[PDB]
Amino acid sequence: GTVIPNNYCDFCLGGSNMNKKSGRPEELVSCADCGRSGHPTCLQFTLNMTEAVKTYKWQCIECKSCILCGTSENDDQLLFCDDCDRGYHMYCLNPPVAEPPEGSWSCHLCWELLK
Amino acid sequence: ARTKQTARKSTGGKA
Ligand SMILES: [Zn+2]
Ligand SMILES: [Zn+2]
Ligand SMILES: [Zn+2]
Ligand SMILES: [Zn+2]
Repeated sequence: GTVIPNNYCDFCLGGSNMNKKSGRPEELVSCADCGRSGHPTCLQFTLNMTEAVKTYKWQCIECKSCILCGTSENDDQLLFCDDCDRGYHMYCLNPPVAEPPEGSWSCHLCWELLK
Repeated sequence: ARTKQTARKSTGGKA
């Protein structure tokens, strides 16, 4: 479509040449659907998550849709993987899940790839 | 674990 990645971070307003929160250059990651951008550290991503989100069509929090069913319904039930940031409805998982776990939860794609 | 809802609430600095 008409998507162009924004050249500034939604959080600190810096470009890739200078994260204004850290005072260091830092690449931006940009939502595949709406083009909003953020520095990974401004998005509070780990370094491994930073690498992961650059390998697929990452979506920002607002655009995130479930990998399994494709909808953006039920924000309260859309888990974000703590290794790759993909979204999965707890009711789209099998076995479905009743409550967000405590501490990290990671998706089946990451379980297949990393373990 | 994070959901969209909890992630929204903990990332308030997002434009
Ligand atoms: Zn930033
Ligand atoms: Zn987006
Ligand atoms: Zn779903
Ligand atoms: Zn994952």
